Amino acid sequence: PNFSGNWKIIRSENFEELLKVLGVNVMLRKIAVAAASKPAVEIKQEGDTFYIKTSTTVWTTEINFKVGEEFEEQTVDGRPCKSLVKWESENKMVCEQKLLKGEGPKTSWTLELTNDGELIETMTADDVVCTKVYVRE
Ligand SMILES: *C/C=C(C)/C=C/C1=C(C)CCCC1(C)C
Repeated sequence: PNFSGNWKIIRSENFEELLKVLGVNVMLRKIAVAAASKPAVEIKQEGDTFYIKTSTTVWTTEINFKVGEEFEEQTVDGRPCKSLVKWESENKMVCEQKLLKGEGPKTSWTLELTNDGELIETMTADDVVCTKVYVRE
């Protein structure tokens, strides 16, 4: 039950479809699904506190959060939001998001550490669920 690691993605499903629901430019949608754009994910967890760094070819972003305390981040398409993470079970957390301005699809994400050492991420926009799977490196 410690999410800490350097995680490499091995499986993705429905990501392009998620970006389409979010209104992302098709130009970026095709780029985003390219093997080149795969995100490296670094997580450091201590207690209820999480540090997560995501890196791609030209972008690196960091978020810090504590379970139960509201924080600000961005939706997958980059719109600022307020987020609140809570546990669903011993090994899975769930985050609900609220836009800071304007309106758009209802977005959320989950992270789950399996008993076989994989990290499963889901990201949802309205009715579309994208699922990603990572392993430690
Ligand atoms: C599965 C998630 C991605 C491929 C994300 C890609 C990505 C970032 C993580 C940062 C913004 C650029 C973009 C390539 C969309």
